[PDB]
Amino acid sequence: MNVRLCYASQRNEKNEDLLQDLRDILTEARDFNDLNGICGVLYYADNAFFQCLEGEQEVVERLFEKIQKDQRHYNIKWLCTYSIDEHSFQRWSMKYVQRNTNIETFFLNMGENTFNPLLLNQQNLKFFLNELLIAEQTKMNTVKKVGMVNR
Ligand SMILES: Cc1cc2nc3c(=O)[nH]c(=O)nc-3n(C[C@H](O)[C@H](O)[C@H](O)COP(=O)(O)O)c2cc1C
Repeated sequence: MNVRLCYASQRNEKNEDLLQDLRDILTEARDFNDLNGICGVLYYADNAFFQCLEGEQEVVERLFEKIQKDQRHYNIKWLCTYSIDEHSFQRWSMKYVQRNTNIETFFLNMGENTFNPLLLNQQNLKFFLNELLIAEQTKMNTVKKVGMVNR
């Protein structure tokens, strides 16, 4: 049973070094996800995250349980889990997308004046996931593998 799981979270503003945290998150995500057959997308803007995970239900659920404990974010808002009809984010172990004009236009047109994904509801994910799929990935210059960031 392949599923898609989506959540939004607040970035832990206590962590001053955002750039190192984002590079560390993507290094860890891409290595673990590639090994465990998970793909998806991570959006960051306005001190908040949106993530979608795709893959085998048990692995996705165990990964989400781990992410919920991560020091780097808090106030996790679980949006949905559902059986996948197509593997939309197959191309990325973990795609990274930041604020772009299409996403800013989406938020403003529905009456939000911030781009914080905690403001999204499940119906918005129709348009928002499509925007994350078509967005140019944001390049972040991450070390080649997770072993390089520890010991
Ligand atoms: C916003 C956010 C997204 C994350 N996404 C992933 C992910 O997709 N895959 C992954 O393995 N870890 C992800 N992590 C990292 C995990 O929370 C955790 O640091 C990593 O799995 C290492 O766990 P360990 O302490 O058991 O080695 C994410 C963390 C944050 C804050």
